[PDB]
Amino acid sequence: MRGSHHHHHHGMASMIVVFVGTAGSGKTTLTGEFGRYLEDNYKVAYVNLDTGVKELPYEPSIDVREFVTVEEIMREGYGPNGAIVESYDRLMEKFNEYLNKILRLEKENDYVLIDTPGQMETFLFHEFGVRLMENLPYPLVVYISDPEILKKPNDYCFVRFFALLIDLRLGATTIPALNKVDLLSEEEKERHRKYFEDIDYLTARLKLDPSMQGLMAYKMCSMMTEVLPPVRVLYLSAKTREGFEDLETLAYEHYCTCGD
Amino acid sequence: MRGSHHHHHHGMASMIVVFVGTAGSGKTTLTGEFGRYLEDNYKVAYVNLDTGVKELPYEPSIDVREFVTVEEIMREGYGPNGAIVESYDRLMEKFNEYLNKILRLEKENDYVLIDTPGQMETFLFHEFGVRLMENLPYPLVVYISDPEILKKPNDYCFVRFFALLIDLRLGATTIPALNKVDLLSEEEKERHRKYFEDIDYLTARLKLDPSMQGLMAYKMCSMMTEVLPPVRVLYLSAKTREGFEDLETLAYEHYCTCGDL
Ligand SMILES: Nc1nc2c(ncn2[C@@H]2O[C@H](COP(=O)(O)OP(=O)(O)O)[C@@H](O)[C@H]2O)c(=O)[nH]1
Ligand SMILES: Nc1nc2c(ncn2[C@@H]2O[C@H](COP(=O)(O)OP(=O)(O)O)[C@@H](O)[C@H]2O)c(=O)[nH]1
Repeated sequence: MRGSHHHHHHGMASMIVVFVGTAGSGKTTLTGEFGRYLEDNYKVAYVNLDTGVKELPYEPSIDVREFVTVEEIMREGYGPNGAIVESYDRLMEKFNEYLNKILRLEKENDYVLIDTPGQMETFLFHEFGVRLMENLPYPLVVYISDPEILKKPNDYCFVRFFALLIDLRLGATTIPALNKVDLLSEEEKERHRKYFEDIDYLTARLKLDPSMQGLMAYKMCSMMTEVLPPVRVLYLSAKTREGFEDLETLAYEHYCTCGD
Repeated sequence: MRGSHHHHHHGMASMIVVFVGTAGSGKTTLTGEFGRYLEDNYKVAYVNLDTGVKELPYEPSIDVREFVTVEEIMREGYGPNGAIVESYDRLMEKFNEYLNKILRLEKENDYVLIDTPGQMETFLFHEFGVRLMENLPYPLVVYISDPEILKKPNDYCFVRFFALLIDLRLGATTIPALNKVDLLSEEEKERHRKYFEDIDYLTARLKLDPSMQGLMAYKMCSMMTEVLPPVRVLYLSAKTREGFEDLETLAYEHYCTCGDL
């Protein structure tokens, strides 16, 4: 219930779930709503690593905006994109402090949801993101995409390889997912699934592309067979909780598999 | 010379150079300073597609900030990142007009230098970036990195695979490049060189690392070998002009290569 105070057993690993996605895919919404969902049964904590966001749909236990905001930095005459980078250079000075707060949380909660910088590139190309991720115990990364970017076959290969890239970069199990599935006509929904679920089929459609660019993508589906096999893409809705049971199951499974 | 009014033969294709890189990599400075270098000998045009840049070191022929800014939109109550996405959603209403203006520029100039949104992901994930790139004639993408992220062998893989991802998403030849090389000791420069361009010494190297990450890096890195005949890499300085000739040459090679067929 909203008023439940769920108990976490102190000598027990929590589940850290980290949401990553380009600006606008629904990171902050998914954290809040997946949080609510879990709160029926679990002790959840919320970490906001995003210095830009104007308002939160959840009460954070940790909030980097308490320390500095993009808006504050822009007051110093920085442009927005400059203020965003500058904001993570400043937080980096306080790295251990935040690393240790997050680690504390992980001892005190069943779940810790991390809502990452609004721009995925801050998290992936700045020292703050990767150094945090190196230092967290088996964090589970949910990489979400707006389905509206899936307009041609090689987009499906794009998203899949980007998740792999994220998994390389952050050194964490990355789950590729779609958000905003609430908006998907069911034809749209089955297309996406077929391309994602049927890599023989995907590969074949990419075979047809005559472009110089098409050949490379068709080829790039070397992912498979001898290592790199396509993992199931999750379909989520942060508005309706479609896929929340899935996500929760996956996150528990990942949790059982780790600590081994 | 720079003050010359260079003549471009209308029936003669130009070189379109697109600077892409994460925010802070030096996109805007590189675009400005490379153009100034080019301006001695060619007729250059500048396109700014970044709604969130405060000042330009160059005079743009095209400036999407004249339609809207991230800052203007934030005054509406959007956060920075909300406004960045919004600025480009609104920009889409003016898509053909921008496309057509740029298409004109390429008929009228030797070089069109395009300075992309400050957040790379804005360009890579937004319809405005993808469709523009789709509609340009053989643009050459230059993907710059800050050498500071290059700390261990796995990082070199990450950054070269990324470039590959840009190629694939944007459907254009993409040159992995380092910017800010002026800040590098000669010792630093040489480390970057053996890993960063030489991808037998990278692969080889990743192969020795028996960890999960090293394994996967090794794997993704070999897939690159078979996926493209390793491009030439660039070591630029937007500040001192190091690598400009090399960039200029690679552009000309790309130009001839796209010429015949
Ligand atoms: N219909 C629908 N809208 C969503 C969903 N997730 C997010 N949104 C909306 O998409 C916009 C971007 O969401 P936001 O959470 O800020 O994404 P962020 O930049 O990654 O943090 C907001 O207006 C959300 O209300 C979803 O699953 N379905
Ligand atoms: N030392 C050095 N600094 C650079 C170079 N290029 C850019 N910078 C600096 O890095 C900061 C980011 O430059 P900017 O063009 O705004 O990067 P952008 O966000 O990708 O457009 C600026 O303060 C530049 O002066 C370079 O080649 N060398």
